[PDB]
Amino acid sequence: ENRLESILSRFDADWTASDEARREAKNDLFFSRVSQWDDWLSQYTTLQYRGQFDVVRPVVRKLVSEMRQNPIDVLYRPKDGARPDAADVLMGMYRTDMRHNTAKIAVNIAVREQIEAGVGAWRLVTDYEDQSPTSNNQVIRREPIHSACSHVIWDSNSKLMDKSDARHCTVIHSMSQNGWEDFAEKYDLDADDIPSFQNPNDWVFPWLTQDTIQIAEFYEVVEKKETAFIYQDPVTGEPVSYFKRDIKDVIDDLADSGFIKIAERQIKRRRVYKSIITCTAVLKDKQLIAGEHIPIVPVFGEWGFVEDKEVYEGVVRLTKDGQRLRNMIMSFNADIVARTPKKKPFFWPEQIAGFEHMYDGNDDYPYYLLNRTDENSGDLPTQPLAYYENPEVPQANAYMLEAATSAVKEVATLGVETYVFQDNLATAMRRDGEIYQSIVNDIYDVPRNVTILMAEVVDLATGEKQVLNDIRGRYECYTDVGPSFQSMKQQNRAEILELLGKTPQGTPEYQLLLLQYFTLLDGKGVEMMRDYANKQLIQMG
Amino acid sequence: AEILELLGKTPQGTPEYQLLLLQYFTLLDGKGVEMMRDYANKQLIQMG
Amino acid sequence: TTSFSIPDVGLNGIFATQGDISTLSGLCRIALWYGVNATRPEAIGVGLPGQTA
Amino acid sequence: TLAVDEIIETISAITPMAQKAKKYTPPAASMQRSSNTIWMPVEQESPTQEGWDLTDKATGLLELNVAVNMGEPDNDFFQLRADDLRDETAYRRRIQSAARKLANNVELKVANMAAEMGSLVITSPDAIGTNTADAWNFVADAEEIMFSRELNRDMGTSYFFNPQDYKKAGYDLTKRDIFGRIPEEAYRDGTIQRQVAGFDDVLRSPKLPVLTKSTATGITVSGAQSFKPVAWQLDNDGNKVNVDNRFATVTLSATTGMKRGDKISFAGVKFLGQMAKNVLAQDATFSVVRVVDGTHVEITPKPVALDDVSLSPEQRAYANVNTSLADAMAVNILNVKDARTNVFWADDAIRIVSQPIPANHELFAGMKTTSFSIPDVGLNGIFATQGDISTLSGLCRIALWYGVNATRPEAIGVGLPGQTA
Amino acid sequence: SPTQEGWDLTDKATGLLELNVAVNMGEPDNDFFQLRADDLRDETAYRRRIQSAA
Repeated sequence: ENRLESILSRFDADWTASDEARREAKNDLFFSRVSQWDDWLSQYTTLQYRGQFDVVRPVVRKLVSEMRQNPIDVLYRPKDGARPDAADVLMGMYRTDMRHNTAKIAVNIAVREQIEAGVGAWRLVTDYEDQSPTSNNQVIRREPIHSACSHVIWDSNSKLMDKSDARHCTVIHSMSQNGWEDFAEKYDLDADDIPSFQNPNDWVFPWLTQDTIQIAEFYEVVEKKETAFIYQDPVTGEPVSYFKRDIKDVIDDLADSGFIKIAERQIKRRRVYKSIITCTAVLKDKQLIAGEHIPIVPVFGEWGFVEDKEVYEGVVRLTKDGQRLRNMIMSFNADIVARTPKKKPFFWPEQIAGFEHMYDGNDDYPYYLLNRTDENSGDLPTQPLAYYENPEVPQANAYMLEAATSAVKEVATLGVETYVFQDNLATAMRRDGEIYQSIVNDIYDVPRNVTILMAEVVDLATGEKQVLNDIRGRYECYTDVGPSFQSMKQQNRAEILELLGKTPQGTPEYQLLLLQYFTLLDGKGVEMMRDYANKQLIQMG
Repeated sequence: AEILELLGKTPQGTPEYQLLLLQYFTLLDGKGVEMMRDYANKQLIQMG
Repeated sequence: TTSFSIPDVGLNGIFATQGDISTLSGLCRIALWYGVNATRPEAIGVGLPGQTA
Repeated sequence: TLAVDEIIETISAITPMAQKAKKYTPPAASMQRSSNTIWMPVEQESPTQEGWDLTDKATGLLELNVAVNMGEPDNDFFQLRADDLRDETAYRRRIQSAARKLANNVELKVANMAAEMGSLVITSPDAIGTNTADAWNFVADAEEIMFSRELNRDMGTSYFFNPQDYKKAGYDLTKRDIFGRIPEEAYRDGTIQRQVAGFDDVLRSPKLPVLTKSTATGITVSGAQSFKPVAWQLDNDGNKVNVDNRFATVTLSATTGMKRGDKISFAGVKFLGQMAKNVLAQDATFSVVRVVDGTHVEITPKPVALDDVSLSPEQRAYANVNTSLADAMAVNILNVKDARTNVFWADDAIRIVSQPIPANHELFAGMKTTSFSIPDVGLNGIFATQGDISTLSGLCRIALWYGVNATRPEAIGVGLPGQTA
Repeated sequence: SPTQEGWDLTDKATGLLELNVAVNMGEPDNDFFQLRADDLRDETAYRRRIQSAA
């Protein structure tokens, strides 16, 4: 019955379910980022040569560069029967608050972890800004998640790759003392009571200091029917506004402003609740956050289910056996070269007794002299001289080195190309666009376009706080994937150039060229050309 | 996609002009593509 | 075996669990492996009051 | 030498009683701290006076209760030698056989519990196939004794025959020298009917027990004993411990030849109307559930007597017997001959408490555990697998934890044909 | 399969036993007959003998 007991039951179930895949993913990350010689603190370990001769890392670098050369971003497009520019405002807002370094870095981190381990992820969060807000004195930013395989535990009963059917999800935060102080400061928690949770790491490297403080954030999605209030817009038409979004703030300010309630329907939607939990108590209970979706976007490589168990893989898991075999064989051969006697003659001491200074290595003599006689045996026994055999690498070692390297080269071929990995990234970006659209509808000031101009209908409460008023006719655009851009002007330039490259030299060619000069950026010479192009378009009507 | 496919097989004649104007008409909306689409719409309406 | 972070003191240990099917029982072991060394005992000190005969 | 893949199917069991009996799963943490027992209240019966002035005649309130608990897990622990063809094959047929065996064991325990804790006892002096419509007379006797005592048959009733007496009933139906619809069906198929003599379910059960005869003779009640319904009583520490209502320990002269499951009837006592307290003409039948000491037994219907003088009115409202034992009552034994039992009950008198074995927990690492579904019955247990390299043998276990309870032994019954001599 | 009750079941495991039955064939069932060439100018008796053999 306890909230903590229910939360911990769910977390324990998911943590136990996702155990094998997480362990393999952590091993792949360690293998491809720290050292291919695993098993630190093996009790039975002496000092022996352990060299790291790498063949998987150039492949991983090649794949990561290939994925980086072809960026993918969200592209909102108008729905069927919607107004032809139903997506311009949302696209502008997305480009505005997703142009920073943080969004790009989060996507890059997730992609690199997808290539190596098999799963990455990132997060979307909403912050308050007063200097450069996207809208409504707020911003939506994207944040990275490092080692998502162990730091994001998804609801077990989710059979979808993007995890859009997951009812809850827990994200584990590990912090040092100062990190915990800042965390408690930012969430208004008690910094004196040190928190604790499941440790998602492993003392697998001799890192001299490891982290000690753990918290968890538990997100849950509740889908229910809630009351909506149908009004009549003082300008024209009838809007629909959620009762919970203006439950106390402006319920009478609407009436004062001139909104008359027409009816009241029950509409089913989802709400997202966050809780800050340690292993002993719940610190924040059900803090409601903006949006309908869990704000975590996962990216996968090779993904599937085997027997009610989710498995994912990157590009490194299959090559590990061959790489480890090659490292071991090269270490054995290095030991052969180091600790093996060299090729030298075998002498009896009496054979060279007295001429011991001829074989030390100097070149002062034209030959070598040997003793011939012994007093008690008449003459020294005659036997051909022997030399210690030269060190040699065994045929087994040579064959195994060649075959292990060949196996690694044969199995470390993602795809034929990264088409499937780019498609999984595109799926993740589409889910990201869905989440961003929901959060925008929740917190941002979305203008409605009239065909009679954008009409932003909002009002302020008695506490000077402004409550946004978004109608229910909000999902006017769907999500596609297109080239990554920084601004709507850049996107328009790309579209005009694409049209230009395909239009033959006629009158639309002139139109498109003048349009490009119109949309071009500003200096002095380009300013002159843009003024001329505007004049020409206007004078051509 | 259908208009592009037709354009790819019709030679450069009056049907080619009609299909180019139609493809401009069926474009998404920004500002410049809005101008181009309005131009294509007016030309198609005027051409009867 | 999994990691198990001892708070308060900045240390980590091992949390290891095992199961027995012939009894349907289980064992848990929380182990901390550390050692205290006094590297500069000429710097360490001790103060003793009331040290009269 | 090696065999083909076609299994010679040899056995096929059916579990009607276990299928029919309801299943109950109380909360796990509460049961763990409660010692795997939980109490349920019994329907309240109220006293009633007649008169005008009732100074100092106000009664109190009483509400008895019963307890349901659990026994021990039923396992199928078995071993898997590494290097064995016979062990590599058939280790899935073994799992299937384990499932069927576990369901069979559940049904067997249900049937044994019903037979050995059924209070209502119907007896006959001769076999079923002797006279005409004798099987119908048996089922009707069960229904009439349940109706006269005003028991709660709201959620259904059931009568289970054994195969021999089912064949006797079918023979009695077909030998009629007539063929309508009931005889035609009992002739084509063996089925007599589904509803017979009032019961809304009349089945044939293949594994009803055999109630061996009781050698007890010449036993008498030793001292007058009055049984009083209570909801709790104080222990040595002053703590009030709950008192179970479906048992009563009684001292006799000597309990020799008695065992758990014999049906007795004291000479003189009679059933009541329960609700109206109208004396019946049928002798009260009890069932002994435990033989403790050499002079004590535990009988499942507590004989609360109507003529008792030491009973408060709120206790007398629960009376079920016309008079109390009186230090000389000869106790007759109703099972004077071996016979396989027929069992009738109200459908809400037997329940199956069930608990999980949380071996999925992280403390049980190294072993792999799945939910195991035994068929027919609606029971889930665990299926665990481990393995020790010391003996190089995987160990596979299947566990499932339940407890069969008779919450209302006054509704369960036992039919005993041919109880002569 | 067998069964056992309790929690502690150390050294109480059982092995596995799967049994077999054997199915085989026996003597072929035949029909012989010999005819001379002159006796097949009619063939009616030959055909009827084949049918009756079946």
